[PDB]
Amino acid sequence: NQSPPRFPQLMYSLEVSEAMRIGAILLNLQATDREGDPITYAIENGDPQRVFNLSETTGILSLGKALDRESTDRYILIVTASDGRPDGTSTATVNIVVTDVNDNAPVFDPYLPRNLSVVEEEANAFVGQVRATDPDAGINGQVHYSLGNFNNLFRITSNGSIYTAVKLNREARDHYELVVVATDGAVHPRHSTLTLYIKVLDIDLE
Ligand SMILES: [Ca+2]
Ligand SMILES: [Ca+2]
Ligand SMILES: [K+]
Repeated sequence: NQSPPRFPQLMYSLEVSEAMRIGAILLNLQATDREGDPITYAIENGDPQRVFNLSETTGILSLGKALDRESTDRYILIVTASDGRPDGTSTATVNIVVTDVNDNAPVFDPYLPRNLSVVEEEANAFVGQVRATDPDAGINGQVHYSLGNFNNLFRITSNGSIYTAVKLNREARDHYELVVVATDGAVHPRHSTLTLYIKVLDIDLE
């Protein structure tokens, strides 16, 4: 009497870049009915924000809306092809994985202190620590710290910790508006900057 239409594979897998263009063709999951019927394809579940379009007649699966892997990096679509009959409808499952692009700069924790203090006449003295984070993946969110001024006076480490490079002298200067630069280790790198306000104190004798 009846066989339902059969998808080639009963489970698909697929990478898509988050930068992929709207309208781009992602997968061809057309089935065939052995008694030549017309077939109707629909995404039953797995795509609540309607990111993907699955042609009702063709079978083609394209991208409908823009992706972002910082919001969603994975989808599990439940697709169906049906012929019309009471139970002439079959189910496959597409498994989609979104891959990274470096579309995000480091961002400094706004809650850590900016106003810092270090004693004078002391070198390799701990001034304080900053931190910045990047939501991108792998090297695209590895953050490298550097100083944008006073490089002869202060050094900064990979863990964000800042030190005096040399004995400072309050009488020479007591405030420093230091600048820190967080940069991601991506091939096409992005960065941001934070100004600190460092104050010099003195040992109390002379
Ligand atoms: Ca980044
Ligand atoms: Ca990204
Ligand atoms: K993104």
